[PDB]
Amino acid sequence: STGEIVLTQSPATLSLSPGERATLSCRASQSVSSYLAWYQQKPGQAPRLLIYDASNRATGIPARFSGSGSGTDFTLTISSLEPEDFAVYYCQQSSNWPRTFGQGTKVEIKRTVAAPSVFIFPPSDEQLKSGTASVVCLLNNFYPREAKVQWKVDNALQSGNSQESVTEQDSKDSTYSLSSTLTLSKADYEKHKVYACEVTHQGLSSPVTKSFNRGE
Amino acid sequence: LDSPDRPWNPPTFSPALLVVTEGDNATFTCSFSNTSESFVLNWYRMSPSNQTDKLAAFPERFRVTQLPNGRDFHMSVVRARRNDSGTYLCGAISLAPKAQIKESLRAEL
Amino acid sequence: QVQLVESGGGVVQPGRSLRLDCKASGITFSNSGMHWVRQAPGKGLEWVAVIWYDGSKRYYADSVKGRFTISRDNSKNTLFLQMNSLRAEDTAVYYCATNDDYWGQGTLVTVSSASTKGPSVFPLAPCSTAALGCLVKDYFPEPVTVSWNSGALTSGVHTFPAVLQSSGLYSLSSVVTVPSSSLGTKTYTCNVDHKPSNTKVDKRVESK
Ligand SMILES: *[C@@H]1O[C@H](CO[C@@H]2O[C@@H](C)[C@@H](O)[C@@H](O)[C@@H]2O)[C@@H](O[C@@H]2O[C@H](CO)[C@@H](O)[C@H](O)[C@H]2NC(C)=O)[C@H](O)[C@H]1NC(C)=O
Repeated sequence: STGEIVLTQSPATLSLSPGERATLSCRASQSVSSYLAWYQQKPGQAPRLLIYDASNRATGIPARFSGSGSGTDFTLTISSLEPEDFAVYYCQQSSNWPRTFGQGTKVEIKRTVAAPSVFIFPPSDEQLKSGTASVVCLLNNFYPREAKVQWKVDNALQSGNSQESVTEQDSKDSTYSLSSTLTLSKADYEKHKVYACEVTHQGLSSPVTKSFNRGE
Repeated sequence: LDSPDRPWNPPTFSPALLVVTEGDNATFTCSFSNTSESFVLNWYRMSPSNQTDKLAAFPERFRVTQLPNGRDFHMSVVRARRNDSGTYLCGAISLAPKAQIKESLRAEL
Repeated sequence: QVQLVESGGGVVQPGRSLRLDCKASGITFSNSGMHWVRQAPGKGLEWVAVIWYDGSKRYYADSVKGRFTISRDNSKNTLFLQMNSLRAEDTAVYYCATNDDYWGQGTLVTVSSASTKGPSVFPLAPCSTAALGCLVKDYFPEPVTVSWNSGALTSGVHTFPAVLQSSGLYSLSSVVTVPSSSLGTKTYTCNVDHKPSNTKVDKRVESK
């Protein structure tokens, strides 16, 4: 009897300059009438209501934010993007229980393409006195966000033993940075010589590899 | 309900038609039974084509004063011109993000 | 001057229970329907539950129905979330919010068997410009904070979001890029703070 109303937001990411017009879409899996709200969330902060019931601005929300639609198709419009407006936006239906959010659209600063600067770091001697080796590969200050990192150990492609992490868009140059950490036990670390990080990115005309030999 | 919030009653605007001759003061009573302390009260005027004009507001020719009873307010035009004939009403607006507005029934001047 | 404050967050082992409080001030609490909303690290918003201003109705998301129970005490301005049979995937920031959209600032609930532990801070030694940093490894729970030179070094700093390791411990890197020519003249130290364990580490990072 009860259904889950799925809210699909698009695009996942809108890349735009300050002052441009932003248009965000939300489509509901079944009619929601006008019970559709839009929220803004900045990192480390609670969400904040912008638009409720499809088209009303919340108290104190500036006039550049407007909403429209009904039934299953809804639009949030930011007429001229302010630098405060680059953030994640969620839609939420209040037509039925359970209440549901969309998965969110990120509004990011659009920017010229920039290749990463790649650095590799062997494990510290201090860490190796413990039982473990972490090898860290840093991709600094690139755009767009999509970057591929592959670890090679004596040219063997690795799988399952690295975890990566990406920063939020930099407020000064609008780039992203990424760190990939490969962990092995000391015993397996000492079974091999050449530790390589191979990076693929739109700004690199061919993959770039940073390497070291254990021992120097 | 459909709403998980407590319903509230719209303000009442009286008298349903006030008749005063020129140069004098005319005064309506907006009676709003609040449940929160977080609202504002607006005094509106409807043109013949139902377009709205915000005359005054509490908190701040057209005056709005808040009675000590906690409930009532008095909306008073001073020295009434006859291009003032027509339609005036009051409405309460909540201050929460999801603002709600309830309007009074309609009176004639 | 309207304020929603969640309390009761923290660490809880899987299968066990935890109760959240939300204290409201600046509103007539008993007029407001109340919600819980949660957000798992790096994920989207997830509605949890609602209770009528009345308590006359309660609804729940599929993922928590029966394990969680929402309630309220309209004579003490507080909203409760009783959470039972907690699992790792219940780890999240939990927000309370009114139906008219006032939001609390959230409290972190971590569901894990791990016990509190400070980080080991390892150097990322520098090898034009140079990169260097600190590996902030094997701590629990979130969060840590990192600064450089007691806050005097901010330009060029990237402190990465933590990752949850398959061991149950968190790990995080912080890096900065500097002029290669500064490597022999400037000192660079990590300032790593992990409140749950009262850990305050300063790690000097230098060329090897
Ligand atoms: C109903 O409202 C009255 C009046 O108050 C509001 O005060 C601010 C919120 C303002 O911005 C406007 O919304 C209204 O004027 C409340 O009575 C007041 O109580 C306080 C308590 O100390 C007192 O200082 C004021 O003088 C009172 N004013 C009047 C006109 O009586 C009243 O408490 C509200 N009722 C309920 C149930 O909340």
